[PDB]
Amino acid sequence: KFPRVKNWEVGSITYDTLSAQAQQDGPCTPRRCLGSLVFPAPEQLLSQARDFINQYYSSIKRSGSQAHEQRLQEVEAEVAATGTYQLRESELVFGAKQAWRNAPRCVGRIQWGKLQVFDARDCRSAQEMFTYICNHIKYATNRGNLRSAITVFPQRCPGRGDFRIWNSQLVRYAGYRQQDGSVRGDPANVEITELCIQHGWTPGNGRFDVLPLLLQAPDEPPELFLLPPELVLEVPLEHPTLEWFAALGLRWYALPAVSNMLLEIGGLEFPAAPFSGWYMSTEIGTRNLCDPHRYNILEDVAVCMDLDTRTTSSLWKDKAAVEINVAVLHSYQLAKVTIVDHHAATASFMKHLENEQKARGGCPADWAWIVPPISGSLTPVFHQEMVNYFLSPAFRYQPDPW
Amino acid sequence: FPRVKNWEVGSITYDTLSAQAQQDGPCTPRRCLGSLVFPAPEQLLSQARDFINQYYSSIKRSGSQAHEQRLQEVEAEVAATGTYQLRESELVFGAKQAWRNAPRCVGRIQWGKLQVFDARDCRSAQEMFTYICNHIKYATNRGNLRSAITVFPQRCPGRGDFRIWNSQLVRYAGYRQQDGSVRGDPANVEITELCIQHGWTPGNGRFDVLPLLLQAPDEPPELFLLPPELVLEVPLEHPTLEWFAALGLRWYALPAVSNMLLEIGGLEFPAAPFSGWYMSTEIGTRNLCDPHRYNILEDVAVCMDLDTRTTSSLWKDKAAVEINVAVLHSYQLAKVTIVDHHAATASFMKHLENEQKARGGCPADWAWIVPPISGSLTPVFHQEMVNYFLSPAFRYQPDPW
Ligand code: HEM
Ligand code: HEM
Ligand SMILES: Cc1cc(N)nc(COC[C@H]2C[C@H](OCc3cc(C)cc(N)n3)CN2)c1
Ligand SMILES: Cc1cc(N)nc(COC[C@H]2C[C@H](OCc3cc(C)cc(N)n3)CN2)c1
Ligand SMILES: C[C@H](O)[C@H](O)[C@H]1CNc2nc(N)[nH]c(=O)c2N1
Ligand SMILES: C[C@H](O)[C@H](O)[C@H]1CNc2nc(N)[nH]c(=O)c2N1
Ligand SMILES: [Gd]
Ligand SMILES: [Gd]
Ligand SMILES: [Zn+2]
Repeated sequence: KFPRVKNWEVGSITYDTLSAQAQQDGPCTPRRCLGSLVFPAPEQLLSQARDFINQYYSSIKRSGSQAHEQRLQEVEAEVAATGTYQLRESELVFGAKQAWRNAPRCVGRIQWGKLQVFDARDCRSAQEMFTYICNHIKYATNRGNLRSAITVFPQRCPGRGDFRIWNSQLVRYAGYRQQDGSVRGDPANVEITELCIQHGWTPGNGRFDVLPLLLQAPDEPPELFLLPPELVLEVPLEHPTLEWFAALGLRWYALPAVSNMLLEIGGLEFPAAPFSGWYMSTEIGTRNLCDPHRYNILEDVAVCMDLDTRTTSSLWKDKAAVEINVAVLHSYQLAKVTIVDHHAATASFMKHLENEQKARGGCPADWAWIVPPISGSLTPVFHQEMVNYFLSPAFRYQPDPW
Repeated sequence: FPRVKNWEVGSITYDTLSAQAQQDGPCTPRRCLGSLVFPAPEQLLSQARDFINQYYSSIKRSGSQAHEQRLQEVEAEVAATGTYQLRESELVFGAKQAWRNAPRCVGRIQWGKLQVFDARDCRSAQEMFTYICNHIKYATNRGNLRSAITVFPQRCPGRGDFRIWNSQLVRYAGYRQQDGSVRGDPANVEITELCIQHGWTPGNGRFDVLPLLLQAPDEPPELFLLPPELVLEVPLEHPTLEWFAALGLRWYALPAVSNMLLEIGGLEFPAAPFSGWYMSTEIGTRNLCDPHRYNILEDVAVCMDLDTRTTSSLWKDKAAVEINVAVLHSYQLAKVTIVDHHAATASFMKHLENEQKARGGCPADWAWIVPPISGSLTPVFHQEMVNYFLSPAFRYQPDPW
């Protein structure tokens, strides 16, 4: 009845029984698989709330207690009287951690139980959002000894617009579109760059200009806030044996902080809830720096390495990409900023899968996202079959607010 | 119709071909199982008609006299015999379509170029061996590899199937050691032991070519030795690392899959071995570096003087790249056809474009199409794909033992 899941390296087999509890539908059908696609009332709120409250009381081993029953009744009553309900602080903490644990595209989930949760549900203005965000960044960065964290802004509520952070991450480099169609800086950020400019930002003209934040309080247009440079820790990139590499003037920032996803807990929705961890080196060295549609540095690095770029069979692309990844790891370690390589990260994810099989009888995982973008089959996750499904609490994509 | 996006270029297509998917896959709206390796006259006539209609459409003769005549011919045969026979032209079309339809094959730009050998008259395992040797000779062509398939008689009621027991025509022996380890290729321990059970005298090397176990209908399989002159191999050397050659690594020229079933118009061919040429990552990354295959990555890293005591030195990645370099260099030096993963994936992108115009889409399995090293350095990583089953097709089937 349950999907049989094999590891091909070791030959071990498990059944994913957790998948039977999937709470929402994905995009696949028996006729065709769409797994590779990036982006494919009171009664329902009450059912989701009860399920969540049940999750919480199981988690602390107090299922069936007087406390468990009291909370179920209180939530049902609150929904009946007000159309919604409020989480207790302990439930919010549990819910944020479960959403991380449930995230099928995250390879760093061995860390799921260690998350600092900042409660910003009393926030009242964009100015105050900025205060909460600056404190999050300071805490999470911790002078380079990075700590995972999430700040939760007020939930969606009838009669009131949402809190939103327009930027996709708290730290993003500007992308300035040029006349020929080319881009100076990060091509991923052309749209948000133009929005900042539309909203009164005086642009720079470098390749690594840190963008301001556009923060939206309910029923207000977004407001522009500049991050203090002392707050945004960055790492200049150099290579331990290719001395010219430093002359490329590349850098990246310490803190990956996703700020445009929706956090869903017990039927409640938090459209502003930025979360941060630390980088896996391939995100920077392979994707951000080597994607043709990002900084696209591969050929210039290969030429400086004096590789033969005239034919593909010399594997110049592969050689240059490996050395760029070496530079990222070396540079972050030199700067004493937490980073994890893809071998260490995937090994820890295998341990997570093992832990979760025992704890819950399975683990939702998106193979295409878990396997790293270089050296895929050299990592244990390549050889591991995975089952992808949606559990709640969850982090979800949402439409851009403009 | 699914909207399909390329993230490198931002281009969008719609796969209208997927709406024609015959067979169901393993996914449901509740959970995706896309990463898993292995998830009556009336029915036969329905598949036969669909196939005949497909063929006549392909040659621009739908509704012609010839089309209606063929449909009547097939109906009469099934009514009389319970089955039917393909014309040779239909067999060729069907085999090419099965390749074209294979979602896991990155080499499909070549689909229209396939030599089809008709061995449907085959009677004995001895004759099966002769056909197989002729296939190997033609396909190998002194290193200038040519894609080919040999089709043995179709499955029929009250008669056993022809089967090739070996998973490929060329396989290296895997010998179980007393401590439980393997000498040679661990992928082939089972078939090696079966060969031994059937009277093969084993060697004790790391690259011993296995004999063939060939099964004629209702007979036990018979052992056949491939003449060594028929099996082209390439010793591996590296262009700049002079010690690499001393490792004594080698691989064979011809990837020839022999355990899959070919399905065409409801007819089933349980023995229909097919061959092309290698993409270098198959040998250099998977066959030589998989921990459950030859597992030589750390040996190479030792020889390269790499720091194997921290993962962050990326010693694994560096050793793997040089092994792939050695494969490409060695095959090119030996004048044996090979394609690197960059060239192959670029040609596949061209194939997707051709198929969008021709058929309105292309079934493709992303996890298999993206190469096992340097995935995102290839264009296919950034291409969304839709996976579904079309017929004619190559299918997995149970081992005959
Ligand atoms: C602690 C170290 C962490 C590491 C090493 C890590 C690693 C990763 C990586 C490599 C990705 C793929 C990102 C991409 O390719 O764009 C990812 C995605 C993701 N991570 Fe983690 N992560 C960490 C912490 C966290 C935390 C603290 C959370 C939430 C509380 C989280 C939730 C997610 C989610 C929801 C995604 C999917 C994002 C998307 O779909 O665009 N991660 N993570
Ligand atoms: C001509 C050059 C060819 C190249 C470069 C090529 C490339 C590949 C590669 C890299 C794979 C993945 C195999 C693996 O990872 O084990 C594959 C699979 C496959 N190929 Fe092709 N191929 C070629 C020719 C052919 C031909 C002639 C046929 C059939 C007529 C074919 C049918 C298939 C099928 C059915 C699979 C899936 C096998 C499976 O599921 O195990 N290929 N091909
Ligand atoms: C928490 C965390 C830790 C860590 N090591 N890495 C991350 C990176 O997450 C970045 C997430 C955000 C984008 O998703 C949204 C998005 C938007 C667009 C326009 C394209 C796209 N592919 N994806 C891509 N990956 C997040
Ligand atoms: C025709 C052809 C051309 C080319 N370049 N490469 C090939 C390689 O096909 C080899 C086939 C044998 C395995 O069959 C699937 C399989 C079988 C088994 C027992 C395990 C596994 N993980 N995967 C994987 N691909 C075939
Ligand atoms: C089309 C394909 O799904 C897309 O390129 C995915 C592939 N896997 C990925 N995996 C991760 N971790 N991050 C990504 O952005 C992507 N992109
Ligand atoms: C579990 C996973 O599906 C399995 O390891 C797949 C991944 N992708 C692959 N891709 C190819 N081309 N060949 C393979 O054998 C595999 N193995
Ligand atoms: Gd140097
Ligand atoms: Gd030495
Ligand atoms: Zn699927």
